[PDB]
Amino acid sequence: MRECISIHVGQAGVQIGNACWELYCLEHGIQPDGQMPSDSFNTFFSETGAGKHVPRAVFVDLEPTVIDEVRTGTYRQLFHPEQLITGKEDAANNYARGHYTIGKEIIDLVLDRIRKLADQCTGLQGFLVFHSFGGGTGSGFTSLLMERLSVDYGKKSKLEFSIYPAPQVSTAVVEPYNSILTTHTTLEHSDCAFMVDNEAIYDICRRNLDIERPTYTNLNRLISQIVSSITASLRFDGALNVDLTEFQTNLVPYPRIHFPLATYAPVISAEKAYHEQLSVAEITNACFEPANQMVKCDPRHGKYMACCLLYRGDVVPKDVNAAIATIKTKRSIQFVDWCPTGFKVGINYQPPTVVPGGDLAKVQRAVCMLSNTTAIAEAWARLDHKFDLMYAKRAFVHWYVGEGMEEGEFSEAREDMAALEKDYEEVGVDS
Amino acid sequence: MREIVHIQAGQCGNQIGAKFWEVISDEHGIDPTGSYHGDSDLQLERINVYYNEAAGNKYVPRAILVDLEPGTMDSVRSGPFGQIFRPDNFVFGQSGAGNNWAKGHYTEGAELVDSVLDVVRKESESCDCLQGFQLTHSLGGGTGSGMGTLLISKIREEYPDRIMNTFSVVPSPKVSDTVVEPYNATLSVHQLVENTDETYCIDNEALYDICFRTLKLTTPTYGDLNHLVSATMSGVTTCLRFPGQLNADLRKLAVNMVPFPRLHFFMPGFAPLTSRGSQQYRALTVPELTQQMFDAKNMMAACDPRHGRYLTVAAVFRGRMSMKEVDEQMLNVQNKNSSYFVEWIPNNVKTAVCDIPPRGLKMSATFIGNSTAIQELFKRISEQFTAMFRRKAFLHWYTGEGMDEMEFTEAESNMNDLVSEYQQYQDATA
Amino acid sequence: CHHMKVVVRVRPENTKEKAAGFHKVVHVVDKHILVFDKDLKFVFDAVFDETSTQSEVFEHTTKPILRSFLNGYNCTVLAYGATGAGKTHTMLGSADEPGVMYLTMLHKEEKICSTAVSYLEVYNEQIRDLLVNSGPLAVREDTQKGVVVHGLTLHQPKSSEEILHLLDNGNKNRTQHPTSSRSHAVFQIYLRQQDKQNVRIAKMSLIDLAGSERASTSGAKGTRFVEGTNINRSLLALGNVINALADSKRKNQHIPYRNSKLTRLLKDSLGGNCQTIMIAAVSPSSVFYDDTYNTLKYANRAKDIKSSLKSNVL
Ligand SMILES: CC(=O)O[C@H]1C(=O)[C@@]2(C)[C@H]([C@H](OC(=O)c3ccccc3)[C@]3(O)C[C@H](OC(=O)[C@H](O)[C@@H](NC(=O)c4ccccc4)c4ccccc4)C(C)=C1C3(C)C)[C@]1(OC(C)=O)CO[C@@H]1C[C@@H]2O
Ligand SMILES: Nc1nc2c(ncn2[C@@H]2O[C@H](COP(=O)(O)OP(=O)(O)OP(=O)(O)O)[C@@H](O)[C@H]2O)c(=O)[nH]1
Ligand SMILES: Nc1nc2c(ncn2[C@@H]2O[C@H](COP(=O)(O)OP(=O)(O)O)[C@@H](O)[C@H]2O)c(=O)[nH]1
Ligand SMILES: Nc1ncnc2c1ncn2[C@@H]1O[C@H](COP(=O)(O)OP(=O)(O)O)[C@@H](O)[C@H]1O
Ligand SMILES: [Mg+2]
Ligand SMILES: [Mg+2]
Repeated sequence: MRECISIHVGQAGVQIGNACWELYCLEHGIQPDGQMPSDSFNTFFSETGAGKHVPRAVFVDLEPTVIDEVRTGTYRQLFHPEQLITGKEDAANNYARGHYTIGKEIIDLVLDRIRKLADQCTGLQGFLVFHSFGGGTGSGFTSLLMERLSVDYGKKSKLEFSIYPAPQVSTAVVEPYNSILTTHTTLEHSDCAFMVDNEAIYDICRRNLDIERPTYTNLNRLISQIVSSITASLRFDGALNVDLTEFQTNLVPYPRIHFPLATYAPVISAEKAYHEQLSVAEITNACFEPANQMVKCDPRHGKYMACCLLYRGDVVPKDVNAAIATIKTKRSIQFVDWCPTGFKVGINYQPPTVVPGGDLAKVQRAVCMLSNTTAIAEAWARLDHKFDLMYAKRAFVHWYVGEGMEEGEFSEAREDMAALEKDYEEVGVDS
Repeated sequence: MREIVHIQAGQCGNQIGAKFWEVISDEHGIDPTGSYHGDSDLQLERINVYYNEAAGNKYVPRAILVDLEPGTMDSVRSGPFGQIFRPDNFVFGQSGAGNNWAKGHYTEGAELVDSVLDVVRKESESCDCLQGFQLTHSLGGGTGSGMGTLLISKIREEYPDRIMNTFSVVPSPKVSDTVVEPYNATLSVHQLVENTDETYCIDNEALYDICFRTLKLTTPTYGDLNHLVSATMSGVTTCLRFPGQLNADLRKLAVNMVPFPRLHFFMPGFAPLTSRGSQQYRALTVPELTQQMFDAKNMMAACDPRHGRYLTVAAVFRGRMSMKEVDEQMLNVQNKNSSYFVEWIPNNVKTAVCDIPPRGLKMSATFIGNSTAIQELFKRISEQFTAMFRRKAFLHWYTGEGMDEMEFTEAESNMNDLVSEYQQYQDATA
Repeated sequence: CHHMKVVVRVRPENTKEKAAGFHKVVHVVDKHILVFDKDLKFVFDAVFDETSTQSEVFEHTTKPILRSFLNGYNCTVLAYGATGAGKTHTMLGSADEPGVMYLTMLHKEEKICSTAVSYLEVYNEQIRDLLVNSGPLAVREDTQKGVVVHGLTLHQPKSSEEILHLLDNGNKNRTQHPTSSRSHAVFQIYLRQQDKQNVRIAKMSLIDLAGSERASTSGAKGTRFVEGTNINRSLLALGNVINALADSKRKNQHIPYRNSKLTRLLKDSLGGNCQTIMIAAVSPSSVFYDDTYNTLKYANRAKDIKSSLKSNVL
């Protein structure tokens, strides 16, 4: 049938993929060692020998710490040993190191493994790439990998699940350089790019789930829920199904505007579950609240261009239609002039599953939203201002220049980002 | 994988190295004899960064013992954890510098450098993927300063793409332990500015102040100061040995903390530090570690960060914590003290979290700050040098070993340029 | 007195690339206006093209500098261009003989003129003497004087062909493509004017810079890469110094000279104390495309306003 290949690069990507694959094994009844104790799950797993299921994933990193954690942990016998690829020295928060110097000794190995994985496939339709903007190996090796894949495959869709930098929260000083450079290089090689902000996930965990110490595990579990909601149409049957091609043909109006925002509803704790009669209209409404958005930006500052709603569980189509009509008649949320019909709705059957030890309740229905809006222009402006501030005095530039990057690449990336900003501003003018 | 070679030169370097190796061996559960008696697999998972596997379940530290006099390493060998070192790595002369930079750089060090480099090469080729070197020394002595700078230059020539770390005890601002420390300090900073990737500056007076005010130690000895320096070293290199939720190696810290090549002189710190009686009266939480880290009295260098502005800051947390708490603490520190951080760099603070805490404590942290307030140390040393140099006092001891006054003038001008750069980078001009 | 002249030498189209389906991204109008492609407007003093021969650039490169390089500290001619543009060709093929072997005969009635010359290269952030085989040399600074290369060799030719012999031996000892990533070659001329007065300090500096390489996109690893990126960092430091020497009205401040050995040698020659002129080479083909219009071209606008001084007739 139709299958998907998942690629996780860097520490953030590897940890997010670990959470996602624990969730996937839990959903289908697969034990941590791969065996099924009891067949629509082959879009992500493969039958090997006598009843063992191997995920169609490739784990890539330039340092051995986190991949070794995976190789020693409880899922050590789930993954193929050759699919967890490891280097020796990380990019050390340097785009040039990952793209030019350190990535070039394992890029061929990763491409060979990807080809070996996809050859076994018979209906391959897309890749899922997990990474972070602010990292060295993340940004650099992701740009190199997507360039190589676009050269090699071309027609297959290439989605992204990236960690956008936060407006205030940061864990590095050279984040704007890597973000701008990776955006400039990747802009012409990715079909779509769904993004979330760590600061917004912290806010959701603190406010909705009432957690005061949300470590990275809770964030990765929320992101796993989003990805599971996206791929449930592939793995399970439903009333309305959505493929990987429909996302790109519906959410992307122009080739340079492919940065949707991913939200989820309902994110609630088991204390308020017993007192709330969550229903289709309520979760649909909650998907539009600015406080519930998973990227630290206000949708009220821009105009919506295209929204995808993914329902799963005990959901009736008529209630979805009524809720969508109610959203449309609301005057507080705006749509662009040239998109009279801007909704894509998919209705599934399998309710979301609960991971034991998690911080979410058991709900009979849920919604995942992906929306394309011009409110990200402010985030682009903030990133460009940080780049301009740090670059006028040429701070940290020698680190990148000594690793094989010319000084002209910074100017090229900045001009490309300015052009993208102008495109975003021009697409939002009513006529 | 990523492995480190350790070099210590002179009396102070040797003593700090001995204390540091006892600390690290107790952290990884290795007896004085060199055998392993730990209770966790994570101790032996990354033992190769500091140790070599010998025959019969034995571990030999990758350390080089350099000195121009034999008594210090005689005491080191005869002491505890003295049988843990490989005897061939004890490289000593017989004459000694006599608190003379020229003697340690041009007369005796020029003779010992071949043997020390042979040992260093033998240790470095056996490495699988050399990450960098690490030198422990001072700036007020002859053998320490002179031979350390000579070795640093030779290693930079041999291995230019690696990482060079230095833990140098800069001269104290109030009381001087040697009459000729300004000359040696200037002539060694002249070489550290060029041949070192990152330098951690530590003052003995700040260590006394910490040991008397925070730890409430009635009679602190040099063992306590070496203990503090060892704790800082282990906290700096902790991410290479244990897994974490967000990890950063030496090169990542160098990239994130050094905006320009000539500005790589940091001031370290540690938290928590408390007295025995006050430990019952405090709670160990991320806000408390953050508050203690950004304390003037907690700095390990005799410089006040409130007189200048931070360029970059690195904090390496250890233990089990939540990244949200750490991140909001960093944001709060940045926003409260907006006048103490440079404008043309947003997000001045770098962060890393390690899962495995220090033995004992459940929480700990390490502070590395690249501040423009360190210019005061260089300015004071330059003032003392130029006061003692017009009269040419004690100069013949240095010019009788071939050194000429052009070298002194070059070193003084280079130090003045470094001071001018650090002062000038307090201006936003925007 | 202050205008750091910038001249652009548009190289002729390469023979192998001319017919291989490329257009021209550089259009020449005359010796005062140039146009890019988009459709950017550029003015860089004098402009040369393929029509001008090797000796035809003399009219606006060195001749109205070396009229008599005594009244001022004079020539500090640099040569940008990056790989393949032709800076090394333009400098070391012909347009250094107009300096000497073609401008050694200048009159004697008012003065007795003798010269002292020296040659050095900057390879891997080290200084070597190109005329005599000697190891790395040490640069020493002082308040009174400037930088002095401890161990450099001085020569005093008393004729004209002696300079051609010295120049010819100064290029076979250069690290010549182990053209590719190389060393920055510096030629220093000292002019002596003993009167038959003590107005004798003038020094003429000719520099042939190396090119900035992109390594992985176009280059190699190991050697040619460790010896590389030192060119890149030295060029970054030179660009920082140039930008800091012409910033608005603040100027002054602290200019980061000590970030490379190349900029230290130019401490007394890049600041404002002399009449200096720059030369840059650009390829009009579209295969390079981006590297032909960057700090190769954008930056030279910022170095057209390097205000200097020439009242010191010493
Ligand atoms: C009642 C009790 O258990 O006290 C503890 C202790 O943790 C306290 C009191 C310790 C104690 O430290 C001191 O009293 C001290 C005295 C002089 C100089 C430096 C320290 C302690 O020595 C510290 C020591 O901690 C360790 O062992 C750490 O792992 C430490 N290693 C060593 O101290 C060490 C010494 C010799 C040989 C091998 C290891 C370490 C610190 C940083 C990085 C790596 C390792 C322990 C448990 C204690 C005492 C004994 C009182 C403190 O120190 C540290 C470094 O944590 C004092 O401030 C903290 C507060 C702690 O609560
Ligand atoms: N949501 C989420 N974000 C993460 C996680 N791990 C790391 N990050 C993000 O990643 C950023 C740090 O850079 P990394 O992605 O770790 O860079 P890297 O992949 O390790 O590559 P290097 O720079 O070479 O170390 C932080 O700002 C975090 O926001 C994670 O588990 N979940
Ligand atoms: N004899 C000798 N004395 C030194 C040397 N290096 C430093 N000193 C002096 O020793 C003083 C402190 O060194 P030390 O006490 O050993 O350092 P600490 O114990 O780690 O704090 C400094 O002020 C120096 O003047 C050296 O190599 N040899
Ligand atoms: N005016 C010109 N006419 C023909 N060829 C030229 C001209 N200028 C430069 N070239 C060619 O361009 C190449 C540039 O090489 P060179 O100048 O030696 O080093 P670099 O490429 O580092 O500047 C030379 O091989 C030369 O043949
Ligand atoms: Mg990493
Ligand atoms: Mg050339």
